[PDB]
Amino acid sequence: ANEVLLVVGGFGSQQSPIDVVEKYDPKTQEWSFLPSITRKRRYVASVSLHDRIYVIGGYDGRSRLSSVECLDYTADEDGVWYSVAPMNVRRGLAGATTLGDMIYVSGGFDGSRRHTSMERYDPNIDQWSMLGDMQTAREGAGLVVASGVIYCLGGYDGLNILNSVEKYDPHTGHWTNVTPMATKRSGAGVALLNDHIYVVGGFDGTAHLSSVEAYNIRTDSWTTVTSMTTPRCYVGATVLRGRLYAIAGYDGNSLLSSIECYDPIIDSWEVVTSMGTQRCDAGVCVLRE
Repeated sequence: ANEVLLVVGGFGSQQSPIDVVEKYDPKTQEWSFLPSITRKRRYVASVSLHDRIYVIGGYDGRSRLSSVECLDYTADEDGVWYSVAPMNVRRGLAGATTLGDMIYVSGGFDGSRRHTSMERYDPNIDQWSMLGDMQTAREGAGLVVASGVIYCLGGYDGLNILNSVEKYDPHTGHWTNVTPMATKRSGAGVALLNDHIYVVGGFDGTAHLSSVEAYNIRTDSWTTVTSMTTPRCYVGATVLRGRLYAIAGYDGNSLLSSIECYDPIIDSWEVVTSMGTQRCDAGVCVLRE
C-alpha cells in the first residue's frame, strides 16, 4: 500500500539537463537518490509499469530522444538502468501514461516538428506501435487515463498555447475533441483524482500559472480549483494516497525544489517537502511498494 514518488531528469539550476533520479517516501518524508540515468535528459517523461521505472525521450542538449530506458525498482543501491526498444519518433515534451500493461506516448517536439502521433509500448514483445494521430500537434501537453480513456490536454503547437483537450479511446482507436480548459496552458501537470482530471500550473503565453482546473469526466465540464502556493510551469503532477502532488517547476523567477500537495476535501495546497535538486521538465511517476 505504500506509494513512493519518483522524479527523473529535467532541467537543473546549473542551466543544464540532468540525469538525477530522486525518490520521495511519504512514510519517512525523506528523499533518496536512485542510480542516475545514463544520459542527461530534460523535457523528459516517465511512467511506472510492473515495478519498472521507464524514462521516455526528452532532450540531451543536442538531440531530442527516441531512446527509452528502464530501472527495476527492486534493485539495490548498485544499479542499473537498461535500455529497451526506442520509440519510432524522437519526442521532447511528450505526454506519457499507462493503460493496461502498455505505455502510451503522444505529441512532443523532435527538433523540427511538433507531433500529432501517439505510440504504444508493449513490454511483452519490446515493441512500439504507431497509433492514431491527434487533431492538433502538441508539445508540453499532459496525458492522463480516466476510466479506460486517454486525455491529452493543452500544450503548444509551435505558435499557439492550447486550451484544447482530446480524448482517445483504445476501443475505437480514434481521437475526438472534448470541452476545452478555461485557460490555455503549456507545461501544466496533469493527474486524475476521484472522478476529475486536475490540470495544474503551466504557461499561458503571458504568465506562469498557479491556477488549477478540474474536469468532471462524467459531465464534460470544467471548474476552477484553489490555486497552488506558487506559479509552476514545466511542473510534474501525480497522485500519492488520494492527494494531488505538484512537483518542482519554474515559478517565473527560479527553478523549484519544492513539492506541494492538494486535498479536495479541505481544499488546500501546501508545500510538504523539497528535493535536493531544483528542476523543471522532470518526468514523474508513482510506484507502489
